[PDB]
Amino acid sequence: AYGVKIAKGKAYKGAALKRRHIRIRKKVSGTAERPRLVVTRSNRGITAQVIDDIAGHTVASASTLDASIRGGEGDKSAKAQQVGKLVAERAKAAGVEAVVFDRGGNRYAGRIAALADAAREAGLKF
Amino acid sequence: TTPRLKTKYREEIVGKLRDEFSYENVMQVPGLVKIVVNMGVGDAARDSKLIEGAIRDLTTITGQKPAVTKARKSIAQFKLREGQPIGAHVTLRGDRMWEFLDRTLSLALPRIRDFRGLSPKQFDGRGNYTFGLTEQVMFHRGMDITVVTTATNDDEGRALLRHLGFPFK
Amino acid sequence: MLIPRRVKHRKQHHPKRSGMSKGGTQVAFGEYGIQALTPAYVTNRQIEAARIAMTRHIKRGGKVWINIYPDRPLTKKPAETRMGSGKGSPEWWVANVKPGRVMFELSYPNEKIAREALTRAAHKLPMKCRIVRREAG
Amino acid sequence: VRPKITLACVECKERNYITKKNRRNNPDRLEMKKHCPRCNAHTAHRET
Amino acid sequence: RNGRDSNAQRLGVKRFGGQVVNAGEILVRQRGTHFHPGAGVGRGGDDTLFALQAGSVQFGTFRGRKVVNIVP
RNA sequence: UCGGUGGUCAUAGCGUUAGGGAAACGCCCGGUUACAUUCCGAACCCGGAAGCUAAGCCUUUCAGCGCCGAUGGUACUGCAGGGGGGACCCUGUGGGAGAGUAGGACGCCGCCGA
RNA sequence: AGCCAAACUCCGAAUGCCGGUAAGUAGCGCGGCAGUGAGACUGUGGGGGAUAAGCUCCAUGG
RNA sequence: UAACUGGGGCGGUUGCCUCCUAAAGGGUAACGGAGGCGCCCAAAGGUUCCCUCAGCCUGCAGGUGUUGAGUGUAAGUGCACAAGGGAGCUUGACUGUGAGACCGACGGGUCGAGCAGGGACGAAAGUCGGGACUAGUGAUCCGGCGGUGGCUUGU
Repeated sequence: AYGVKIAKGKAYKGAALKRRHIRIRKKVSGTAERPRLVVTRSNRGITAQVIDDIAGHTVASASTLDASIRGGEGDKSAKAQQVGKLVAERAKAAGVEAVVFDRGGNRYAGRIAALADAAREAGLKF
Repeated sequence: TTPRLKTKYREEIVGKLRDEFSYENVMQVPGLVKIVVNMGVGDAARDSKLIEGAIRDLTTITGQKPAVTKARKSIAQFKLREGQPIGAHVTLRGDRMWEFLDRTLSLALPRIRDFRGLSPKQFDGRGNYTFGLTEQVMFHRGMDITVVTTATNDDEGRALLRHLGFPFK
Repeated sequence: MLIPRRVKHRKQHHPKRSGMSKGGTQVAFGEYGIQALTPAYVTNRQIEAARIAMTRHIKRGGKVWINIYPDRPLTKKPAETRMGSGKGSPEWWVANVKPGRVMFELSYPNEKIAREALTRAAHKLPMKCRIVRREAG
Repeated sequence: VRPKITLACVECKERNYITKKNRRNNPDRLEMKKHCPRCNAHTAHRET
Repeated sequence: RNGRDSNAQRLGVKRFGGQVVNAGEILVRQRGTHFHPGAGVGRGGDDTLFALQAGSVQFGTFRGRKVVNIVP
């Protein structure tokens, strides 16, 4: 969208991430053939949904709130592997082969790389 | 090894400030955020070698590698051109900040000549303190000490500095 | 004598003269005013001559405001020069006064003297003028 | 001040490209890599 | 010392709303981005707006900025 | 009833007043490695869950600043005529602002997840 | 607080222009042959001139 | 042994770019009103990533500040989503092409999808055929230099 303002002291993390998210969304749009693959990176877990911005609806979605991940062994990095796998499955189910990854504002490393790789080996073409 | 001042803060300072200002939540209690020491060698425009000695001194006193600042604007009266180095600064955080604070307060600060105390009115109106040093040999050129706290106003910061032991007039 | 100490463009077009005044049609500062009835250009000399007329007549007390300022430059070429070869240098400074504009304002205790001073000014101006009193809004 | 240089790699010995370059700024013979159409490769074209 | 001018450039909108175009036609010639490229519209080297796909031209406001759009 | 991601782009904002922690979000405490600082685990990156709603975030009061804003009229004007010594002024028919006034407004509309 | 601005604009018509469509009554492609390329006044919107000219230079009608 | 020219001479001008005149598409004259150009950058190009300024207040630090700073170079249209600022890597400042269009009486000027080759950057989507855009230039004739091997007087 039209970017957000700047912040002061606190809320600088939030503003900077959001401002960074807009930067990434001026070249990554959710089409009909390849939907958007937003990935939010919180402190607890990591969610990832497959949005269709042209229409506005969401096609697939997966996060750490699902039973498959909610409670188990492993650190966050390995914990995103489950999230990557399901969303790939939930995307394959609803007729999706190629998607456009977006970072969400955070950098591509750690979980974001790990989540991408887990989703990428499941069939989806980035 | 947690620094003496870091410890003393966590056990004794935190509670008594909460008692003095009657704070409902502990996390609101002011604390030290960072310590920034500045030095400005405007003469460096005339001799760039002077800055090298400055890096050596600052490295020695605090234990980090200064970052040399470059002239943001070109000023004719100071014959200053944009882009040439004019000074160095260091931002200390965490234990290194706490350790440096212990050394200056307990050792170097009394070594001021004719020292009756440092002024209590040198706050910037938001709880952050600043006082400048006229000579470097104070540590076992003038350099500015800037103390950045979480205080919201002067008295909360002044109370915290009091309790940390700074000798205010 | 009123001149703009600084003006962005020395050479300007002739300020058009159709229509009524945008504003300044009513007495604002003083108690009495001169309202124009026809368009004209009032040169800085004409304003000065009118101002002396009012101030001299009252001779003391009273205060005169000049609501218009001659800031539009008019140009004139050197005499006996053929047409062409650029625009002339500015000579007269004119305020574009339209019908309805209140030009001069005057406050004075005595009404009769006020009207007399205002009339003396009007005869120094190049348009038809009317004396207006401050409406008690 | 800025003369026209003619680039050339060490293989095709065909003058491919020409460009401007400030002499006094880059006195050292300038060099970069281009697409030589004879060689059909991304070789290095040392300034002549 | 006056009397100099640059010959006219014929800028402006070249296809208006409701006008059917073929892919690649020039829609707008402009200096800077007075109109931004929208769906199916590309930006040229000199701010020129040209259609990427055949359709009708349609102006609008996408994300708080005037854009041109091609509707197949 | 809250979290994520979109549309309109202030009737949404700014400020002000009273609050909230069930999951969630965040603060938050640490730097072992991967990673990083023109210097600083403040930021990015990594691993958890001690305390907490104090701030962010969400909810809420106020029309206070900002914002939106008619109808009627007027300026102006296409076409067709008048008047004036001239600068210019007026009308018939069709269209019709800007400012200002009465007022509005402390957003609204989608998709998912808990 | 009241004002001014071709090269100021928070705003902003009437007309005009581009395309679609309905009704009503010349257009275009390809070739042969030209003349014209010194314009005038009057209505309206302007510039130069001096709030001149049966002046001069533009735009739009007769 | 030039022309323009409110007679001619004297003075001034002749090409390109920006603004106003120019009457809300485009175009539109005067010896009308203001200015610039005959370059520069081996990064001031490409890509990936990151940041937000000027000004003001307080004692480098803090609060405020949404565009009033900056944009190599004149003005204008834009740029705060940055096209402004800072780093990593690089040479697309490519070779073979041009669906379809804009502007010119014409010569010509301008934009351009998609494809192939062979590359840069990025995980990827993708972007890259010089520079935020518009001036920084000169038709043909003749001739010089490098390449390639097509051909000319019996062989």
